[PDB]
Amino acid sequence: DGMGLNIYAGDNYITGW
Amino acid sequence: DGMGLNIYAGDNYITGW
Amino acid sequence: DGMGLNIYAGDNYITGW
Amino acid sequence: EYPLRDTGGVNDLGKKLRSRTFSACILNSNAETARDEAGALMDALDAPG
Amino acid sequence: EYPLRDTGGVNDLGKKLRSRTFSACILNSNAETARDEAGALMDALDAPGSGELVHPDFGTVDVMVDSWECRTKADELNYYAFTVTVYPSLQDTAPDAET
Amino acid sequence: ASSTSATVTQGQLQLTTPPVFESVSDIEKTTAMLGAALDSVILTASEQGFSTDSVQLTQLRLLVVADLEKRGLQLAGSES
Amino acid sequence: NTVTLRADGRLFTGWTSVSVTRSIESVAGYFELGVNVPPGTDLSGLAPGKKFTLEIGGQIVCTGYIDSRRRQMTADSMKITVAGRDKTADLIDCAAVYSGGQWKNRTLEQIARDLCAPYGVTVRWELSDKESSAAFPGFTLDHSETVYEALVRASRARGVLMTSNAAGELVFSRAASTATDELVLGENLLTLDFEEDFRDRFSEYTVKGYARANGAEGDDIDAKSIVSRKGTATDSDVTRYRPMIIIADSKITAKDAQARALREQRRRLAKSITFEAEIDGWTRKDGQLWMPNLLVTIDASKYAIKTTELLVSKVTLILNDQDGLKTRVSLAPREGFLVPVESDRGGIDALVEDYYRRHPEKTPPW
Amino acid sequence: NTVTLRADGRLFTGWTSVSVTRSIESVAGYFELGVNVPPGTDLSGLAPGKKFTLEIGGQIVCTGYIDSRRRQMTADSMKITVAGRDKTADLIDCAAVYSGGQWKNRTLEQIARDLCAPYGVTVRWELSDKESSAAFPGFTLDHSETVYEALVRASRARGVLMTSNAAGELVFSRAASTATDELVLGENLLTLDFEEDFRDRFSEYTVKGYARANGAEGDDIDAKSIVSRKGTATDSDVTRYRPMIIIADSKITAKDAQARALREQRRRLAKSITFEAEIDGWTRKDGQLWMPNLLVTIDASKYAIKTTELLVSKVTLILNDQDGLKTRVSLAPREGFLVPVESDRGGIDALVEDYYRRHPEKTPPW
Amino acid sequence: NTVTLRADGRLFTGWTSVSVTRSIESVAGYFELGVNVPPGTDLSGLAPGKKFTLEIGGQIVCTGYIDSRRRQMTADSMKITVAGRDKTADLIDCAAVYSGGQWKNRTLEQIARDLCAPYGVTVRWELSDKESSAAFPGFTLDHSETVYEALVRASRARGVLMTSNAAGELVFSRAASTATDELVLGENLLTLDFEEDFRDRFSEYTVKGYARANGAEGDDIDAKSIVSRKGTATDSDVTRYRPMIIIADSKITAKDAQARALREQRRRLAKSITFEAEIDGWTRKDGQLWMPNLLVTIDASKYAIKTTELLVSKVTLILNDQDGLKTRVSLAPREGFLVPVESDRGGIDALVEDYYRRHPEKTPPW
Amino acid sequence: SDAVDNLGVTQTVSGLMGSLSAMKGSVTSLINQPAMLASSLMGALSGVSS
Amino acid sequence: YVMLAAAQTYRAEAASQALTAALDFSRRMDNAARAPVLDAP
Amino acid sequence: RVNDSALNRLLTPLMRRVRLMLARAVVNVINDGRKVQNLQVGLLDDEESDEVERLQNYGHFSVPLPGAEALIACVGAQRDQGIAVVVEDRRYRPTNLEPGDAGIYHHEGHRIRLTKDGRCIITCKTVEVY
Amino acid sequence: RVNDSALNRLLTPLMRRVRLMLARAVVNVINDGRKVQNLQVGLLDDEESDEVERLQNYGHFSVPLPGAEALIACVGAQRDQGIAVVVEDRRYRPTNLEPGDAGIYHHEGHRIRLTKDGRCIITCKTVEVY
Repeated sequence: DGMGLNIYAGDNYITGW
Repeated sequence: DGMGLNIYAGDNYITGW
Repeated sequence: DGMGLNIYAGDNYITGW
Repeated sequence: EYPLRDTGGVNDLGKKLRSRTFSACILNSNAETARDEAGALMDALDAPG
Repeated sequence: EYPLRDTGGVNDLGKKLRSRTFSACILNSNAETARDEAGALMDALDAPGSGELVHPDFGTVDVMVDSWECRTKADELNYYAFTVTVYPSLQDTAPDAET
Repeated sequence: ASSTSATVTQGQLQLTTPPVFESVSDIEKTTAMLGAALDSVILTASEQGFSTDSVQLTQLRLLVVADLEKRGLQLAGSES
Repeated sequence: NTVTLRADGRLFTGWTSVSVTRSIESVAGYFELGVNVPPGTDLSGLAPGKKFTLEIGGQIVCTGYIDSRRRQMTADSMKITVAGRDKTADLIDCAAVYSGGQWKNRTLEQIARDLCAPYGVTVRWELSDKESSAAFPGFTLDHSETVYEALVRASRARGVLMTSNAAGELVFSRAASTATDELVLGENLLTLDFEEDFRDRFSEYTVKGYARANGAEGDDIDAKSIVSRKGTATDSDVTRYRPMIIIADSKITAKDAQARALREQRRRLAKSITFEAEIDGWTRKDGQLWMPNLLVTIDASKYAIKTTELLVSKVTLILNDQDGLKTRVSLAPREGFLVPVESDRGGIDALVEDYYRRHPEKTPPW
Repeated sequence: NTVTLRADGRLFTGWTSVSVTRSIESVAGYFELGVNVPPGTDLSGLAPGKKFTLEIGGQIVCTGYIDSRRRQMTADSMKITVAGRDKTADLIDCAAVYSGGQWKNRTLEQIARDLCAPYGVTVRWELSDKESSAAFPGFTLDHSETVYEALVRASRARGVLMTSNAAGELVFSRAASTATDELVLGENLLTLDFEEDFRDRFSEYTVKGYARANGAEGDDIDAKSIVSRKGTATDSDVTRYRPMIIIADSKITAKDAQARALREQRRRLAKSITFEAEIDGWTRKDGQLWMPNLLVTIDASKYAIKTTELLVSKVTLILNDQDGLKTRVSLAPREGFLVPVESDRGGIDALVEDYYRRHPEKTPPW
Repeated sequence: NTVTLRADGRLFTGWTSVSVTRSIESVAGYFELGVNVPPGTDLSGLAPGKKFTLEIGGQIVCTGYIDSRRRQMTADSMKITVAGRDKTADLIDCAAVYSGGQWKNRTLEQIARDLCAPYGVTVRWELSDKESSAAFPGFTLDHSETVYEALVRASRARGVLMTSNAAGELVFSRAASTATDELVLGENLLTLDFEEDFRDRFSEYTVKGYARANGAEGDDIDAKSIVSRKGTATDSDVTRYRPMIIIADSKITAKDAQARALREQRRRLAKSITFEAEIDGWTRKDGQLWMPNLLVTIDASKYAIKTTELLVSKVTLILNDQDGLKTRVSLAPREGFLVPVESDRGGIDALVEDYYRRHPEKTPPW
Repeated sequence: SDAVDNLGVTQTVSGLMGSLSAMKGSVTSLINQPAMLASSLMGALSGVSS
Repeated sequence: YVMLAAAQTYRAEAASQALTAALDFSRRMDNAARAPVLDAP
Repeated sequence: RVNDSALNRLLTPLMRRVRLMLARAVVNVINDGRKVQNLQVGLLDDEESDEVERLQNYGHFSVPLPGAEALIACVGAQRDQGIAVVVEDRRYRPTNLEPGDAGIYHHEGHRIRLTKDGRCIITCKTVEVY
Repeated sequence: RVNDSALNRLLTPLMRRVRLMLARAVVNVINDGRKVQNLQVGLLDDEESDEVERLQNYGHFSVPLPGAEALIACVGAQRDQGIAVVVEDRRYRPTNLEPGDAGIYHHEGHRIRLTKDGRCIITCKTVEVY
């Protein structure tokens, strides 16, 4: 869930697109 | 594999698209 | 990381696309 | 210990805590002052800080 | 050990360190010089680095301590008991750079 | 068998040998000849192209002779 | 049998844990070593970007550049590692650079040699086929595409599989033919694992796409045959209906369609059946190291297994303290790594080609 | 209460570990068994592709085809397993095959019956709605689309949920109505788990799309209303603003937009609140097995829970040695699995329809 | 130093386990607490949708709305938790609502203030640049796009990074300048972790895209320069070729191209090198809490580490029973969180700008 | 300017030299405006330090 | 006065930086007992 | 989504929609009774599409013959809402013209051509002004 | 696919294929010998595309001059099968016309224009009926 929480929180550096 | 088996089985609620 | 290393290494069989 | 070789490495990181322990006894011939002292020591052993 | 086979064996892998250990005692007829010697032994065993252990059985070695104890009994006014375990001070690098 | 099955060695990798380098006495003779020739070159260079050439060539001679002796004759576990 | 890392300048011999990986289902082989040094010493020969060459005993396994170096220390432990991949892995994450994005009439080897020129990787072509060398009537490059993506896109259509050599080169590998080793359950196996799953293997793969009409063929091809193209490859292992339709990847003819359909079927066959074994020694029976693309004879008959020959697909070498010397060898059927021309065991031209295909060491007439 | 696996030819009764799964949030129910036999015996009745029928006691739970069989053996252990799914799972990974990709004026049941004909799956329609049976003005099939993808795409627009029966059929299921069983914290619960997260539930779901203009409606529809379509569905559980906008999936009208908006709102409601329990017995209170689509009464009031009725969503039966006989039953609110016509508890037509909706066992006038 | 959760109506002071997270690589800071209460009591004040304000000691860390509350109980144990995020997380999962999608000539702060109006989040702009405030010649909004997605696209185009304040506001943050704290290996470190990988860092990033030709500029720009645009940013840490080509995100000029190319290079630099440490105290050396965006001086020389100054990137506070009081602080180089105008340490205008850039507390001329 | 010229024997200082020349040319404008004068002078000092 | 004070402050900061550079140069050298090796760049 | 095949199953539909958004087709039947031309196109293989609207710019009209090649551009990547933007008839196209030309045409001569040096050639058989 | 960078590597090709479907281009060479016009277009930067077929509706024809701006619409998102649907020439376009107009032009006057109140104006130099 270390990454599964970074999606529910914001990510000012986009993961895709 | 809880999510890894839900893909091989059906999903009447679409994950993506 | 068994799959997380296969992305960084080559994959002559494409995972997607 | 390095595999397939005789030598091994040993390194020091600081010092362990001192785990000092002791035993004590409290007896008085009044048989009630002994209970009072034991209760006082219990209260002084279970205390913050 | 192989499945469905009888003849097995082991394979060698280096050699583990020599874990020496000893038991020491500090006693006098004064009950104060004994305490001073015990304190000196405590503060010399609990020191940073490796020291010249001299032992009638081990010899003259350079070791770093790993643990120790100091047991008295509240009945023996002069006796102080110690139990030490030591490891050799072998400090060698893994890669072992060459030219 | 493909090339993925076989592990390449340093000689093939650098290739991408004169017989003199097979035996032991020939290695000794070759090392002696190279040392003498390079020493003569250094001594002569000490009078034209005075200093930098000689200072570089002496270290080159040391390195070449050290490589040849440490890898050709001074092998691990050699007995007589 | 010492693992020496020829970093920039000097040798490094002793290690605490070694893990090397090699496979033909990949374009690189990664290595990870564990180093142990007193706190305070200089570790500069092992830095990201250095040029490394791993040499097991006297033989070289990997060559390339160092990727990562982890250093950590807690109240009671200390651990330092180091990683790295081949020089062929330089193409995977680097975007392809070429002047004119379109190659008009070129073969796959020439396209690869033009694309892998700026980096330094050398392309190696091993197949002696007559149809795998058929030139592309036109091949364009999507912008911001990595060399790995472009070459995989081309090799998938050609049916070839792309791999990395043991010296850092690119290789368009050829499957082995002669059985060289034997793995049995009674003698030289510590652990086996046989998975046989049929959740992906279908019966009829049919590929559909668009024909070629750009330029010269535009004056010849009609309207309907531009859109109507088809190709089929049928499997006999699955007995129920189980079809599958594949949208093509590029401009497609009938023979090209059959080729990819066969490639897809064989890749599914290879991915379905999998064997895994843990042997005791890094070295082979003859004496060399264990590497991928080797035809071995499997005799696990005490476990009621009826497979007889397999082709190794992945080899990982281990030097953990709890493990010792081990190498986990993975195996897959050979019929999954073949080109569509060849098959697993109408004229004079056919007879001569059959002879020169049965005997590969002979020189073809070309 | 023996688990018999009717394979091709003969019965198999004893097992080492059984795990069966069933749910209405899926189109298949998978099973996995563990078999233990002497090394060397023939295991051919349990092979991939065989036709299996699982039978718990005297009742059939799953029927279909075997998928995988694993066999492993190490220096001190030996493990063999087998897996499988329903025959409805044949549609999931198989590509839909039809001659004319477009159905002009057909209903969802007829489209499904025309799509599931070549395989063998029988379609079952349970809904008695008048709007769920409304025919599609036009429905086309994307090429290389699986039957599962096509039918899910249609059922999402219709609001219906698609599931697999216990006999291998396809089912367009109807939610239960009568409270049959009771689950309390004091009597028949070994472990509960109540999760209530509001990271996805919104306030106003609004869907926007394009109108219908292909052909007959093209002579009537104007230009602006072709692009201007809208539908809304509001939730009362989230008191903040929290909106959501959904791009439609196909050609849309106002009523269709409203239906999808609810479909989405109710699916979010079902996915938000989740109950989980571990009861002691495979069998129910009456005596039959535990299966999904059952309305149970929850009386977990000693833990300060205020939910009263829930609908089972997933049932997994276990026969591990450390477990015994267990069945982990998962629970979700009923209002998340309803069609947009119905609701959880203007004329003669409305009154009659209400009556025949409150009494489903009666025959509608149709 | 008590953690008080001001819920709706009253205070809640004691907790069983506390975990708070804050970072500048994210738009929210999540918290998770554990509550142990007798089975049967009421936990209404902690319900999904309530308005919470976390207060550590006398200072507020997070403010927003509660997300989830888990309650579980088995035959041996019983556990209740509660979660939640900021009010800036209200934008992440909520679709942006505006009447006219296109903004003609607006700056990033004005666009953000127009988009975050219906929810309640207040926008804060901290950068004093002259090029980050350059207005967009045109900015449209893809329908059904979240406020987070739109603002992140715009911020990526501008080079700015968006973040959530400690009071719930949106912030377009500015990196720190003065070294305020010191982390050394010998005094106040319980555990360090230094990872340095080079699997992503390239040498030459170059971005290509399409010029602006809509409307006023369409009467001026020629045909070729519409399609021919370019920008480059070169890294000096990778000595091999290693290029990278980026297809742009919106309409792009040359100065904009270099801006994003640099933004990409600096983000890769920040993501490559990572320091992690576990200090003993929640409070700082001066006395305040540990929060992101702080420039610390690293003196880990005993482990042969040559970094001198780093910028904190993530702070997580822990109150477990096995842990005590801990805060895992992560560090990244400062040069990865800068705007393309500034640099890590041709006229009168340049001199004045340099002076007012070195001294940020001064008021610029504007 | 003399300091920058002594610096420029080894490096390229043309931009700073041109900026200083412009500042010297525009003295009368800077005398009347106090903030710009001090800001430019400190900017020039930082440029020398750079 | 302002020009003089600014020049002196920059001089002091430069002196401190020079001290830091000198100490880094001293730190560059190792202190562990190592056998010598022939050097060839 | 841990296995290679699981990831392939998860990621396939998006790429399928991307690959099926734009398409070519042939024209078999044209219906002009509607306010917009309704084509009956034939997609990749064993796939027909009836009642596919054609879009042409304002001020121009033309009724292609059966067998023309169309470019079907599906709206929103659905394989429905298919719209034909261009319908070329390569069998009846004027070829070998001057660098700058512009003119209408018919499938047997009948060229209203505008040529380099100000020539408005009108090649027909029986021109009838009204 | 646990790390952010691994997820980026896994998801990048799909978005690249999406972003490289519709494109602009400049026409440099037009070949009319073929039954379909073959353009030689120039994509984003340092990228050319030779032999790109252009599609135009039946009944109309035109040969654009070099330098026109084309809209390349890749089929199946491949950067091959590139088809040019529209080729505008903004330098030679009639401007400032009445609300409802429809005509045909040439790159120097030569307008066959249909104007509001029933006017079929034919502005040329030497009109030659045949």
